[PDB]
Amino acid sequence: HPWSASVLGHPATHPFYEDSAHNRVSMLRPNPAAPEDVTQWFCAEMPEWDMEKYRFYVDLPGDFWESGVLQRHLAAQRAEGAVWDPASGQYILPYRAQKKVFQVSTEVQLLDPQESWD
Amino acid sequence: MAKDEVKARLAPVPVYTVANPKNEFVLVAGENNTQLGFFFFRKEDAEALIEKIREENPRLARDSKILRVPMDNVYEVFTTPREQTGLQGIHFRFMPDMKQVAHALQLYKDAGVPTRQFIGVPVFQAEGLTVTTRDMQYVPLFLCKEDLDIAVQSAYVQRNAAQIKLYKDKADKYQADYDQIASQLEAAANGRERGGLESRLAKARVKLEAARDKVESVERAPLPKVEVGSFEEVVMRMTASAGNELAAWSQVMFVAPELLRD
Amino acid sequence: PRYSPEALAALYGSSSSKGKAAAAAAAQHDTPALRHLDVSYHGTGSAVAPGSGTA
Amino acid sequence: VEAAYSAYLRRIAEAYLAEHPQMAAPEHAAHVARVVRSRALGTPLSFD
Amino acid sequence: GHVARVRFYGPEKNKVMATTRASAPGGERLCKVVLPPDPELLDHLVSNGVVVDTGVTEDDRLRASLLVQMLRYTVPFMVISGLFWMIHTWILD
Amino acid sequence: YGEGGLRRLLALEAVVGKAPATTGRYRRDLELLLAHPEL
Amino acid sequence: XXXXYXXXXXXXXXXXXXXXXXXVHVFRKXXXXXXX
Amino acid sequence: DLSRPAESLPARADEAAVQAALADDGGWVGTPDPSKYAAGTTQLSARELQEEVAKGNVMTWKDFKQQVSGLQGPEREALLALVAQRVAAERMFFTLEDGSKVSLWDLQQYVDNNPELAALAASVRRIAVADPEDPAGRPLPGGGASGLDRSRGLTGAAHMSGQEAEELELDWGQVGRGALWRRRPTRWLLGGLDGVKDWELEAYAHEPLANQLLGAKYGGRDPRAVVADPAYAADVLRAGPLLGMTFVLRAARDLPLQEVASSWRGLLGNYLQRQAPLSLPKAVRPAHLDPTDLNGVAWPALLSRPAAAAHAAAEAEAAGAVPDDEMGVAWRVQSGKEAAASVAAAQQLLQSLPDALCPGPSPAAWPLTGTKLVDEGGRNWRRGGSVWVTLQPEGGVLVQAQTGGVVGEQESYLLTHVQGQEALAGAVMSAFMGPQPLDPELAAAARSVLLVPANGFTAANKERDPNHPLYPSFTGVRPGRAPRDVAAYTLAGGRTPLLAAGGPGEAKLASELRTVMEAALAAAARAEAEALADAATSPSSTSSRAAPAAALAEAEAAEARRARGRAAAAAVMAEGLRRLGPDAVAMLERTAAEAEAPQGGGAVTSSDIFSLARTLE
Amino acid sequence: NDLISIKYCFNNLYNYISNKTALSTKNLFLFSLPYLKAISPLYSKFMIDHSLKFITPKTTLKLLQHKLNKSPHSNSRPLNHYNQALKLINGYEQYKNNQNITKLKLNLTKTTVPFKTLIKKNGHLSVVSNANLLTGKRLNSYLIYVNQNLKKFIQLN
Ligand SMILES: CC[C@H](CC[C@@H](C)[C@H]1CC[C@H]2[C@@H]3CC=C4C[C@@H](O)CC[C@]4(C)[C@H]3CC[C@]12C)C(C)C
Ligand SMILES: CC[C@H](CC[C@@H](C)[C@H]1CC[C@H]2[C@@H]3CC=C4C[C@@H](O)CC[C@]4(C)[C@H]3CC[C@]12C)C(C)C
Repeated sequence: HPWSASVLGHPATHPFYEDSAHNRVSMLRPNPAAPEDVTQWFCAEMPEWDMEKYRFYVDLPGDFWESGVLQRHLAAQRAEGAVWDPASGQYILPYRAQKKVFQVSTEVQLLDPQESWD
Repeated sequence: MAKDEVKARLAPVPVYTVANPKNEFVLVAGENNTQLGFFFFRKEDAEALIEKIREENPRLARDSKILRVPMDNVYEVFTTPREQTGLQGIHFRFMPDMKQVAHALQLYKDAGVPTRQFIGVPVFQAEGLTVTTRDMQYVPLFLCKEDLDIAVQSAYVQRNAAQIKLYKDKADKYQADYDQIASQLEAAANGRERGGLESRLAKARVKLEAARDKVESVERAPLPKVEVGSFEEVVMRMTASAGNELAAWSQVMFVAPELLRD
Repeated sequence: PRYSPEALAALYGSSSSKGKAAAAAAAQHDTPALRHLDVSYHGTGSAVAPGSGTA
Repeated sequence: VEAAYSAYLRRIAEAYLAEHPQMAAPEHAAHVARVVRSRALGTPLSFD
Repeated sequence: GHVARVRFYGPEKNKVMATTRASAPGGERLCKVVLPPDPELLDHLVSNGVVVDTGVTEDDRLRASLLVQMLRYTVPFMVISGLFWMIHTWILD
Repeated sequence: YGEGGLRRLLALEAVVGKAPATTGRYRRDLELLLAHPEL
Repeated sequence: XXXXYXXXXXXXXXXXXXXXXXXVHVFRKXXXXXXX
Repeated sequence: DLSRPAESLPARADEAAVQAALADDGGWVGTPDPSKYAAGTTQLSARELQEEVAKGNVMTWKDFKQQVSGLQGPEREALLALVAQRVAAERMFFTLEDGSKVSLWDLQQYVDNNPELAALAASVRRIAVADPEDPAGRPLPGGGASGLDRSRGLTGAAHMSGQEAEELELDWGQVGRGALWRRRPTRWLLGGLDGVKDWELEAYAHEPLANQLLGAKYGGRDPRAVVADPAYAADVLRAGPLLGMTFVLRAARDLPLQEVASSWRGLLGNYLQRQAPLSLPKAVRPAHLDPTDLNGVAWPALLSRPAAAAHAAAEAEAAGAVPDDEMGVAWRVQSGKEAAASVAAAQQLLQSLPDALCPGPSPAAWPLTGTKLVDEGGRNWRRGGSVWVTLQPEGGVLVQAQTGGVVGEQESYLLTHVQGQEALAGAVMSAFMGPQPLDPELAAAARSVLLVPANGFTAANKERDPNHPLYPSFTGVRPGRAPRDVAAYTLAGGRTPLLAAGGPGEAKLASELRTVMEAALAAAARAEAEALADAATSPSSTSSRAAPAAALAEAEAAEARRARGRAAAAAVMAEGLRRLGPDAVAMLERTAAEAEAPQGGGAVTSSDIFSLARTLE
Repeated sequence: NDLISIKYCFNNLYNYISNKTALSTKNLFLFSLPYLKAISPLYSKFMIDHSLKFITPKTTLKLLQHKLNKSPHSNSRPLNHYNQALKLINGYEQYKNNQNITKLKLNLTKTTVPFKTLIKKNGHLSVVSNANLLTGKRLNSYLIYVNQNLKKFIQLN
């Protein structure tokens, strides 16, 4: 659900994480490169076991694997990580490696046909 | 270049000799324990040799059989310890036909140094000639001046025809050329432009006349320079190559004798 | 489409920017395929209705 | 792109040196610059 | 670098069993993975110091599979008969 | 290969990068969630 | 190695001394031998 | 990170001057008051040292003498560690690429202080580096496969993609494989199961030096003729330990240490008894260390001192001895004595085997327990265990161990480093390769494969040389099949290189290139005579002294004349071969390249053309 | 069975040197697996100096020529600086000699090398003949049609 994706303190998520003064926490960061637009801000993602989720159905075409859409996505999201900056001599997590608001990291899981025991 | 490369590159060209039913080579005995092997590029030479054998030995002349092998395994056995098979004076040599060696020596002395002796086996090549594949332009090597120049005449005809129709292409381009030059040489008021544009016409047609001079002088130029060499030397050079001569030798290969004719 | 190399030199060597733009706008081409091939697609129509009686 | 990128580092530099005025002295012309270079790309990663 | 070994198992070798180093979250575990057709996995596996193991892959394929398939087809009848025999004779003999 | 090659060959996407265009319909709401912390 | 030739009936010399008389003349200065 | 360097300070004092401090007196240790004398105090006269020694500032040198004499136990340890890390900090340094001085103590602490960098190094995670270019911090395409990194998880060895192992300086090509059998296998009994092998041994030897020494004497002949005479046999016997030859023998089965230990004692006893005095070279150069430069080695200077190191090396060996043969060694087989005392000391060192391998009855204190080279039971040695042996020139022995298996966690061990033991060195070399070796097959194979690189090449051919006799490289071109129909014989090409044999045109082009040759070499000779007149007619203000320096000036003035002649000849070479064309340069390259000796810098007239080919550079 | 290979090697080597000398004389007259491994128990420079300490080289040969010819920020990760530090420390300890047992900090690289190396240098085009427009209940269709149309009309303004 869009409000259960990021850790924004929207008053539609169940109050899982709260302060002493009972105000939910939020993790926004105003994107110094592109301000003035809240949807391009950075924020942490919520643990998967705390999301409310739709479970949609989809038929894949008969040429899904040999078209390379999932491979393109996997490669795009897994080819970015930490870096060392020698100009400023330090480790750095770049901005293009962080999740904007409402974005999550994909987990692909395949089932085993032999695990059925009909 | 390793020996496997030359064993693969020399295979198409064969050579004839004679063996026994025991698959043994025949040799010629001499003085103080000497023998020698032979390899005749035309089997009639070995046939005449054993016809001479029949002159003095009928047994050996019935005991003959005519073998034809490429230079592959004879070059292999050259690249071996000859005393492993038994050697105390067995010197394998080649025996080219006198026709092509005579053509070779007339090539030799139509250059300026007249002699009547030859080294090796005569190989022929032509300047500009190179057989192009779907990927690269390899150099064909001809033991036969007839086959060499039969390929060379086809290549010469096709190239000089390409040149004649090239000059017809420039004839098209230049009929268009004089069109613009003529379209204002006397069509408008004269002065600056008449001088400039008929100097342009002089430019264009003196250049195109020297051009056609070049085009047909190419045919009036002689036969592209034919060269002759020794097979002994070209092989021992092919074997001991590394570096620039590597890429040089790596695209030369030898055609079969009397293959281009029929 | 096959372009003449002059168009390539025009888009390449010209240090200008809109010079390259006008070069790429004024470039021409030729298509040898118009001299060797003419392709047509057809469907072999049917002679039986998908719900008729002879079906 | 030149003006946009320069103004981006400018804005983040204003923000930082206004957040902590103590190192806003010229003594840090290589220090606050070292922080701007680290902050224009992402977040500084602690080893742990 | 938190896995030590992977072993490609199965009659078609698409599942791998993965051994997790002590440097992993949760200590040592044995974890099974079904993999997609990803032509980039083998390089990622070797160039990080992983011990890869493969089966014997039994080249024949329609001679390796015949008797086991006969068993897959005949054994359910034996299971059903044994279950019913147990209940209906091993009690009320 | 392709078409329009001559025209084929004629900002901060290298840092933050792309802007996601599937979720503008929530922008407004987020703004409100910033203007009233007590919510 | 190499062999010298002289187109005269052409004579030949090996580094015994074959003579290609236009037939042949296997001079010595008897082809009763075989491989072993 | 690194790069904590220092300045150009005088620490290495060129020992000829330090003996002035060796015969010094009235010195001291300390530092006086700064309020009176300036910082940098090594000066102490009579008056001021007297006053401060009555004051409490500085003690005298023989003061420190009897203080160290009296210092016992804990503060002895204190000042020990003090002066130790002090001298490690300000006296012994290494060098960076910039040539500065990083010391011993700071480097020690930098290495074994940060455990976080050790944790980084232990794992594999490779992290791209942001571009120092400021705009986007885009990581560069550096990446890297690093075939040493691609090889972990493997068991036997590390595949290396050739050139990578060459740039790693692994200059020990494998020479021979043999096997120590408890009982060699029989063809007749069933399947040869009777074969029980003790160890699986391999040998290696330095290939550059194998080309350097043995390639200059036994190179250039018939290989069979070179190996056929026993002079080469005594050569490979006595010059073995000079090459730093290595023997790597691995465990093939279960081995209890007592068993194989008694086996080794009985094995090296007979080689200890039956051998004569050793044949050793003469040490031409002292090779002192330069503590302040603790990673600098002089052999590049030794080969490139004046660019004419032949003459200086000759006048240097003039002191020690003149070599006994072609390669450059002045042999000296030691006399009657020094031939049994060393053998007695070797027998003693072997007498320590049952004691050092098996000290006492408790394995808990045995040196083998507690690590995977042997079992946890303390009495068996594991299969895959490897022993490396190396022999320095001057009787020194190096010995290491390595438990095999997963390359990612292989454990290497250094056992001991004894020196001067020429007897055991000779015993090992003449036992592995001697007249009666443990297996003459590997001896023969190793001698022949030590012959093969003396021609210049290297077994395990790490140069992709297409004329390598054992492992040749092929060319990517495909053998073209000339077609029968005349349709691909284009002739539309303008040029292709001339590759005929001896013909009517190539003799001519070679003779005109020879005309250019004589013009060029005559220009070179007259330029050398010009440089002669230049060096002669100039008034060099030189006091006649230091005859070695004057001989060096002679040699390198001749060298300068030769170099000016070389430049002149190269100029007229470009002139002529520009005038005639590229066919001349191609055939000249061919003849010069073949004319160069396969096993030398410049060797087996041809000298002129190959020197001028060096002017082609 | 290494000697078979090395017999072929001796064949090739003798033929190579013989043909090289032959063509040298020729053109001068015209003018006028057993062994695939590598190790390094000691740095090459160190033992090279230690050995050359006894040898007078009259001239430098090909292999040493290559070595001295190869003698003369993309690697600025702290791991690489630690690497070079351990490198120099282990070299120093290697040539410092000249539990009672030491194990190294690095491993010795026993290396294999590859042999038989080379020179250093959509959519688909299906189409029907004639579309079958669905010609050959409907009141509800027309009803919903015009109803949605007039709903849109009233919702325009
Ligand atoms: C015939 C032996 C052959 C391999 C050669 C090995 C066993 C020899 C070569 C160098 C020797 C050591 C030199 C100094 C040490 C240290 C001292 O504490 C005690 C003696 C000891 C071990 C020496 C004795 C054992 C060492 C290793 C095998 C393959 C048959
Ligand atoms: C690989 C053969 C092996 C026998 C062990 C051999 C290699 C011997 C020769 C060198 C010795 C070391 C030299 C002297 C030191 C110092 C001394 O105080 C304590 C013992 C210790 C470590 C010695 C420990 C044992 C060493 C390695 C087995 C497999 C037959």
